[PDB]
Amino acid sequence: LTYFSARKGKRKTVKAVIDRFLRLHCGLWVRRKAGYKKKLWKKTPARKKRLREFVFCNKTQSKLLDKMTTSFWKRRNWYVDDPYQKYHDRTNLKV
Amino acid sequence: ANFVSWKSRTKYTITPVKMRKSGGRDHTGRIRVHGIGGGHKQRYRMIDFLRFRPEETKSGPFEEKVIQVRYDPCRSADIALVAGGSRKRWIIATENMQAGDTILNSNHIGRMAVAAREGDAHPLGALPVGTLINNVESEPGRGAQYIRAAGTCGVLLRKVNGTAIIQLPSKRQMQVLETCVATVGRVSNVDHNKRVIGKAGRNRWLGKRPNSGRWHRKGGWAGRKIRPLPPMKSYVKLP
Amino acid sequence: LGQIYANNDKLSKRLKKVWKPQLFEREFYSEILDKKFTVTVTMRTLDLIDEAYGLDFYILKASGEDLCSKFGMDLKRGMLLRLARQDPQLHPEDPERRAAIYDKYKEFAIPEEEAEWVGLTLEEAIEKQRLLEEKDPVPLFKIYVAELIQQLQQQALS
Amino acid sequence: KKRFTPPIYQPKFK
RNA sequence: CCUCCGCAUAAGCCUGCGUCAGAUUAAAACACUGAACUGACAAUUAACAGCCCAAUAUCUACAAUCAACCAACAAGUCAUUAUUACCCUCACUGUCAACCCAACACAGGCAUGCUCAUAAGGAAAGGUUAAAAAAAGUAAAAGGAACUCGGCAAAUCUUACCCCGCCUGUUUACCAAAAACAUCACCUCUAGCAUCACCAGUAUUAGAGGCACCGCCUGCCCAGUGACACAUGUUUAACGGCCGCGGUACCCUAACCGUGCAAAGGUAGCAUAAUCACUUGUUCCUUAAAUAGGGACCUGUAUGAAUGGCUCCACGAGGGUUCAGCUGUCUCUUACUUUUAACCAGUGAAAUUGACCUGCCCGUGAAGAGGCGGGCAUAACACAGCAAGACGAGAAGACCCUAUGGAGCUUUAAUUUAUUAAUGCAAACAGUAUACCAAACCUGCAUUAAAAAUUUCGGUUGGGGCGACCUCGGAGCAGAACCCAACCUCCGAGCAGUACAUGCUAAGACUUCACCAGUCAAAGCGAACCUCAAUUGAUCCA
RNA sequence: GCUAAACCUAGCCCCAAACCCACUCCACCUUACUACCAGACAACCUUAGCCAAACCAUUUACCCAAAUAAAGUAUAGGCGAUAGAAAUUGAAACCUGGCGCAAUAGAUAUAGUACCGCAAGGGAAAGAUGAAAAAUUAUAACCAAGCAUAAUAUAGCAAGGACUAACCCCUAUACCUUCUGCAUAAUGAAUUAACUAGAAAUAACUUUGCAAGGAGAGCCAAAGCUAAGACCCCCGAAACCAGACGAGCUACCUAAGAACAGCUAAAAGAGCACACCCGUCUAUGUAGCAAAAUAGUGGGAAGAUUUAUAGGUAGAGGCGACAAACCUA
Ligand SMILES: [Mg+2]
Ligand SMILES: [Mg+2]
Ligand SMILES: [Mg+2]
Ligand SMILES: [Mg+2]
Ligand SMILES: [Mg+2]
Ligand SMILES: [Mg+2]
Ligand SMILES: [Mg+2]
Ligand SMILES: [Mg+2]
Ligand SMILES: [Mg+2]
Ligand SMILES: [Mg+2]
Ligand SMILES: [Mg+2]
Ligand SMILES: [Mg+2]
Ligand SMILES: [Mg+2]
Ligand SMILES: [Mg+2]
Ligand SMILES: [Mg+2]
Ligand SMILES: [Mg+2]
Ligand SMILES: [Mg+2]
Ligand SMILES: [Mg+2]
Ligand SMILES: [Mg+2]
Ligand SMILES: [Mg+2]
Ligand SMILES: [Mg+2]
Ligand SMILES: [Mg+2]
Ligand SMILES: [Mg+2]
Ligand SMILES: [Mg+2]
Ligand SMILES: [Mg+2]
Ligand SMILES: [Mg+2]
Ligand SMILES: [Mg+2]
Ligand SMILES: [Mg+2]
Ligand SMILES: [Mg+2]
Ligand SMILES: [Mg+2]
Ligand SMILES: [Mg+2]
Ligand SMILES: [Mg+2]
Ligand SMILES: [Mg+2]
Ligand SMILES: [Mg+2]
Ligand SMILES: [Mg+2]
Ligand SMILES: [Mg+2]
Ligand SMILES: [Mg+2]
Ligand SMILES: [Mg+2]
Ligand SMILES: [Mg+2]
Ligand SMILES: [Mg+2]
Ligand SMILES: [Mg+2]
Ligand SMILES: [Mg+2]
Ligand SMILES: [Mg+2]
Ligand SMILES: [Mg+2]
Ligand SMILES: [Mg+2]
Ligand SMILES: [Mg+2]
Ligand SMILES: [Mg+2]
Ligand SMILES: [Mg+2]
Ligand SMILES: [Mg+2]
Repeated sequence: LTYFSARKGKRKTVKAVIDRFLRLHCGLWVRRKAGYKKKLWKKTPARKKRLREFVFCNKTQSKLLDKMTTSFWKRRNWYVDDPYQKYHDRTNLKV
Repeated sequence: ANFVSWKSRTKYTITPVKMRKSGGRDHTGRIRVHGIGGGHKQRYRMIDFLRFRPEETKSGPFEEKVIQVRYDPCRSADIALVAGGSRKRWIIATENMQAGDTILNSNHIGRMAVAAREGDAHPLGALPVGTLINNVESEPGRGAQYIRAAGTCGVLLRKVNGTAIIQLPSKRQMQVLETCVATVGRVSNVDHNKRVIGKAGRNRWLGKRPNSGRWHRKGGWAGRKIRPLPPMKSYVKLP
Repeated sequence: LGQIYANNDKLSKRLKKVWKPQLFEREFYSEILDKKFTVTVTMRTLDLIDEAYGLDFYILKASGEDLCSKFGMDLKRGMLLRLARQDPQLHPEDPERRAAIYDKYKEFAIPEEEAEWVGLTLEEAIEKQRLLEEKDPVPLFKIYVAELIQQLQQQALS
Repeated sequence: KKRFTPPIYQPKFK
């Protein structure tokens, strides 16, 4: 991911991670199950509904996605009409 | 690569000029034609291939006289210096040409056919149908280029109105203008295909290296081609 | 001298292709110089000449960054010198034609001291400046006798 | 093939 | 005593065995003092070969080889004329040597003349003794190749037979010098022709290819490739190919017929051969004894007619055998001389070295112990010879295997024609009664035969290729929660017989030992009141 | 105590400032280090390649306009390993050193010297007494690897336990590593002296400071922000391109020359055989005379033979009587 560039000497990110995932401010990444739009005629409606759900990642996957990004993608955005605004902060956490 | 040609003589003379061998070397120096190199030293003779040519302050026909028949190593046939007037020029010898012969170099085309011998030269417009000719030209006042080897000869076929079709030794027809001067008869030094080489020493003396020793697989061009006769090529310019 | 892909796609082979313009050996006629020249002209040049209404206008209006040729700059400099020096172009016995030619090309008229340095390269300019600033070294005897006569006049008139 | 290495001569100062 | 040497010319740094002092130290493989030196002294003087030629036009076909007979073929190494202007003259480079190229004072190499041994030039030996071993020389009672795979040094002087190649020659400089490449004879294809080789040539020529003389001959084919005509064809001395079965009277080896295919179903010749294993073939000879050699046979199912088949005139440092005569290779070795060997005088290595106070047997260990266990063995130190061991010295093995590390060759493995010749289109010129003709030279698009700009060649394989497999489920190994492999032994699956509420949300769990994936379901709105075991496909893009 | 150990100066690297130079006379474009004579032709051109994506065919900062935040954002990319701006607030003239070194360090340098090839090119150590060397004095010695002074004395990985004394008595299988297992007969080593091998981001841990704000503009924030400390090796291949060099050995060609006694000479790309061209075999050595030699047995030696001189054909090639043979061991 180029830890040191040749012009600015900073850290670069992977645009695939940004285009395929979505990081929340709490420290979770929202992904999408693969194969949710291809070959839907041989799958049961239960599987079709399960594939169309925002599934969270794990620990090592979240750590990898954080290491592949810089400090810009780990901030807090205040959009006007953000459907994921209620998922930024995570309450009722006891270790 | 300082490669300069030995053809540095813009004036016709009689003394044999020394020639330099090449061995397949052009101006760059790389071998481009294989099979040439290493031979006996030879001297070049300035051979005048143009038969009819007027002298200084001359225009009409002139007589000649064969002196002595020699040999030319630069070609297969032999040459013979023929004197006449106040100059001597080398011309190609013909069959049955010895010392003390008399030949004519005319140009006035006649109404009827002239029954010339096999030594003199006359334009194709005065020669009978079916005559063994040699050293035929292509353009009026250009020079003899076709049929110049040893024993090669051509036979007149037909006449139209201003052309003359000449049968080439390759059984191919070729027409030319009527005002072209061509010799009559066959070239001397016959029986050349019977020259048994006997040993590679003769080929090394002539200046021919042996062929390549690589085994080349014959492609599709090694088969016999039974092809018809190509059409007659015309040199007469028509507007 | 650029590069062209195979079937107009970047997922193939990158080949190199060099385009060449078309050359038509034509013949023109300059009215300012009154002499015909054989120039292997192309098509865009002919179009620009037709749009500029003649060859002299196309040469005098286009700047140095448009001709991209030394002959064009030489022709421009020659026309400028001919229009500035007012030298007889054709010949006497008919000055009306020369007057009309000079009046047709009157929207420029570059002075003589500036038209001689139009189109020249750096080496040619240096050579011209050296030839103008040549001047054989004057003997010091003249300067010495001048200083001497000046000093004697200054000491005598006082 | 015919493998062979050429010897190396030292400078004439030692 | 040798002279297989030397003197000059040619090439080559130019002072490199003349004197003087130092010669204490420093280079002689040791010394004197000097071909492996420090400083000073000056050699070589040209007549030797060079340093060269005032122009304008023109002239130069009857070789050399004692050149006089003769005789040729590879057709050849030497010459002037008319005119104009020019009467100043001897300058320059080296003349030494014991010498050059190979790291050297190297048993290597160097072109021509001179007497081919002389009038040039040098010393195989430092001394002491005669150890073993090795190398170079003379011969030997009897056998003369009986030893060795093979006549392998050697001296006598040596005949015949077979294969291969026509011959001379040349090729792997530095392990193969050959049957290997070439050579005249033959055959195939291409080209109607003027300036830079081809060629200052003309279809008895030139270029591109296959075998390689003389004697007998080259029988067939365009279904497949290429080439030529675009007339569906021609080409094979162009790439290549010329059957099987059944019936066949006593025995292999058949006359003949039927059947299916196709261009023909092996022609001539020759041989168990340089010729797949059977093959040490029948048999004769050469020896008393012969897979060695010659002669007549093809089931040669894999010889074969220019990938040419066989004898023949001559020949081969090519590969094999033998006859009359002889060489210690042997039975069975020996007599002498030199190099060399042992000691004395000095210069004086290279490979190699973890340290050694370093014996043997049995047994054990990373599987072959002088260093481990039990025994045997033992005052110490040098010289002179052999190899049994220390898996001894030289090359990170050239043989086997791995590598998403390379390179060479050939394509009908992949991107493409970047450069030609042919094409069709568009612009560029000019005539032409609503039509045709598109010449020479530039530009862009797409195609065809040669070059090419780049690349890779998957995995397990009781070492690798060949044998077998590449995804998933079930039965025993794994027996009663769960998981567990094998190139352990078996069934299978890449789907189906019928309604689309096979609609939308939403607590809780299992999870093929991780992840990506898959499955069950509380309840509500909506509606009348799902079967089988594996049964399959993600990112990008469209 | 012999061999041999230390003695600091030519200076060496980067900053700030400053823009730095080029004939005493002769010779220097032909055989440079040459005084003197008749065709004037000579440049104007996408660089490529390695590596990476575990291959590789698209792609891979290097492009010569001062900082930073934006921002590694939109974008380009077999949409993947990677590459990467712009719009925008902005960027305080002048001061002479080394928390670098001292000959195996620092430029290779006292020097681009010797040496290697025809050639481009490669290319290394040097110098230590002293105020008075016009003080040739008497001292300053003492430490590593090699030696004598002063050899060995039976037994054993060289060591330990020990006693009045070295041995004698008992125990005990060198060092690091790929390896389950190594002193194993696997790898490395003769010693001494000098030199040589863990360089760093997002995210983490600890400690000061401030605080709903922290921070010397930009950034973050539902207890946060700033600063400091802490951390990620060396050497070793075959391959490819670009710019220049070679036919003086060897392959081929070109111009002018030279060489071959004697006998049989059948007329001859005939035979034996001198000098000469090449080397089929035996024996000698493989750190030799020699990084390819020594005698004969060898083939040719009137021609497809050898050789002195000069020139040309060079790597995406030259040449080739085709050995993938040769192109300076
Ligand atoms: Mg031929
Ligand atoms: Mg051949
Ligand atoms: Mg002399
Ligand atoms: Mg040597
Ligand atoms: Mg003498
Ligand atoms: Mg002696
Ligand atoms: Mg001796
Ligand atoms: Mg005897
Ligand atoms: Mg025997
Ligand atoms: Mg013998
Ligand atoms: Mg032969
Ligand atoms: Mg050899
Ligand atoms: Mg040779
Ligand atoms: Mg040999
Ligand atoms: Mg042959
Ligand atoms: Mg045939
Ligand atoms: Mg057989
Ligand atoms: Mg025998
Ligand atoms: Mg021979
Ligand atoms: Mg001694
Ligand atoms: Mg052990
Ligand atoms: Mg044992
Ligand atoms: Mg041992
Ligand atoms: Mg190895
Ligand atoms: Mg692999
Ligand atoms: Mg690879
Ligand atoms: Mg590669
Ligand atoms: Mg390559
Ligand atoms: Mg494998
Ligand atoms: Mg196996
Ligand atoms: Mg699980
Ligand atoms: Mg329900
Ligand atoms: Mg890579
Ligand atoms: Mg900007
Ligand atoms: Mg230094
Ligand atoms: Mg240095
Ligand atoms: Mg010591
Ligand atoms: Mg003991
Ligand atoms: Mg260590
Ligand atoms: Mg290892
Ligand atoms: Mg092992
Ligand atoms: Mg060991
Ligand atoms: Mg090993
Ligand atoms: Mg060792
Ligand atoms: Mg040469
Ligand atoms: Mg040759
Ligand atoms: Mg002969
Ligand atoms: Mg002979
Ligand atoms: Mg071959």
